[PDB]
Amino acid sequence: PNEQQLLFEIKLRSQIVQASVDLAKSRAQFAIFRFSRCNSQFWLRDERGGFQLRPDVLPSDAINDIFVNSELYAFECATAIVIVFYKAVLEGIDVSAFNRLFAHLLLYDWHTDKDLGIETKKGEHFLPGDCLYFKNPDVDPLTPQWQGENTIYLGDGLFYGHGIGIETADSIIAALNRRRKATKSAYLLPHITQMNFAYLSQFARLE
Repeated sequence: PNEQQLLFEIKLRSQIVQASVDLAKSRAQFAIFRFSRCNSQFWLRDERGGFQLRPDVLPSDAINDIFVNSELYAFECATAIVIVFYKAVLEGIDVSAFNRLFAHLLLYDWHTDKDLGIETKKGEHFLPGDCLYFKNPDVDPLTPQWQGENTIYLGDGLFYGHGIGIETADSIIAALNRRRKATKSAYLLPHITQMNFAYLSQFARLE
């Protein structure tokens, strides 16, 4: 690990937590993909309910708009993860690189993203800014919205979950454990999902 990339990474984690707090206190709503909503000034809803960047707008304006016109947006908690990641990257890298690199951004979930190098690894030593998944294996088939919750760890034992809020792991596991059948409790997957800091560090703003 390079010194510049070591420092870029911890600074970006701070911007991920800030972006989570901003989105948590925004007016953006929870919706499933089937009923997702976005501001048509910037985004086109695609066949699957993802948000497709319009060809005649800047990526930086469109991402920022999710926080400015948050009232106009409704999305899944998996989509919230990618939104917070891009917002944090927007604050940490040169905007001209942002608008070049992410020029035809399509927001669905972290699995469909390409531009950020998002990968999941086995591990329990997560840090603020990491994406953690709480699985609810005995979910109520009535409401499949509660198979689980994608969250961002914020520090201080606090997690951001879109549609839930800023809660401890206990409340998250609790709130899930009723929308169930059951035997098994909702639990924290021993996985860590995170962007590729070293790759992104080459576009850092100079301070």
